[PDB]
Amino acid sequence: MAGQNPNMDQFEAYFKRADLDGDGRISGAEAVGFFQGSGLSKQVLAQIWSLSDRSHSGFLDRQNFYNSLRLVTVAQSKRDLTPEIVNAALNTPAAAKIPPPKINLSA
Ligand SMILES: [Ca+2]
Repeated sequence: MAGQNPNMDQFEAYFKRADLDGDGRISGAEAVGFFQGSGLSKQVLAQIWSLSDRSHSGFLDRQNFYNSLRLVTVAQSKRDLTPEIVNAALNTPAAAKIPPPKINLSA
């Protein structure tokens, strides 16, 4: 890969958008407020956070957040973020195949 894979451009941009204060960490409020644009249910939005905030830091690192977006697209793909699905979305080759989710921002 040449680093800048099509999806990753937006994966980053979503991070850049989610990080409201721009300190480089996605705070939960920043995350949740961003994921409001995803069009997913509050349980899912909460869940994606929990699934991405694996360090339990209360902030998503760029990497955590890059995972988070994959999970979003999974729910976007009309799936349920089940243990296997979450693992599927993050911990398999297919995770790289996952596009950036529909985040209603100003587009
Ligand atoms: Ca922040």
